[PDB]
Amino acid sequence: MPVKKLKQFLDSHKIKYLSIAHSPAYTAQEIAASAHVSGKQLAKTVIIKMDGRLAMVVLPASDHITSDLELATESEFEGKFAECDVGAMPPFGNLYGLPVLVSTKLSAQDNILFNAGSHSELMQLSFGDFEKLVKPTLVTL
Amino acid sequence: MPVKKLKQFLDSHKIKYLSIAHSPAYTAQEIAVSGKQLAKTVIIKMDGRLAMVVLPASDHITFMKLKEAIGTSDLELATESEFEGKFAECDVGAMPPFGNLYGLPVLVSTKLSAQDNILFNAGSHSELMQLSFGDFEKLVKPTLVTL
Repeated sequence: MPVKKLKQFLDSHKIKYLSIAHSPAYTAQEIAASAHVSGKQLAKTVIIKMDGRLAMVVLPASDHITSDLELATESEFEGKFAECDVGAMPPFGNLYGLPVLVSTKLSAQDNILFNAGSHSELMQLSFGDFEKLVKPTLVTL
Repeated sequence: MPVKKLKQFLDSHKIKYLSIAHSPAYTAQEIAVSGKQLAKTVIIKMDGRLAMVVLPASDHITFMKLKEAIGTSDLELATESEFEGKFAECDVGAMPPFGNLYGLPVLVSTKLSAQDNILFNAGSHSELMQLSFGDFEKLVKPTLVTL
């Protein structure tokens, strides 16, 4: 399970992170709207193929995305983690040997907030801690 | 478990609520949520009956204030064995303010009714729950008191 693995990873590194679980009465849209109204940027992860190799692109949920670039199929990566909902993959590509590309729109913020296993379960940690742990390549998108 | 019972109760009522859990790397000091008025539950005995007083965590109950609010002099703080100790998985001082689920009358400080949300410890000091004060008041039907 990527979430249990993630928490075990962050705990071993003594990371201060929050887990925000929304009740089932909340829709995914209400969650994204609440984060926005709060002045928070909700980050989303998209799986790409860069020169034929799997990578993660991390960018604001409200935004959209070498010349050898294509989106990965669910069976190529996301589908391999069944307990983790499609679109709720945490941006910790390092745990699976995937390079991580992060939007500079996200690096401007004090924290990074993202879905963890489902659209209802969020996780937040400082961008500085995320950047030190993951070592992503920052990209302008 | 009071927390699982509360979530089952709120879900059946289609309530929008958040659960905020702090990783073990967090100290109690860095956990301590400023600006937003954290609510705490205190168990009292009113005329020999167990009741809940819900007020800001920075506030304290006094006998003169509860007596003026309730109208009775038979007031005392409950022992842990009288209520909180009966729920071992739920830490002392982290009891959610849903006294209605246990037949306890709930008394809520007017300082909390001024806020859009109610935020409280839920089972531990590292785990918080938040829902609108309006939803809480409609579900619990507390008596609003000046403390």
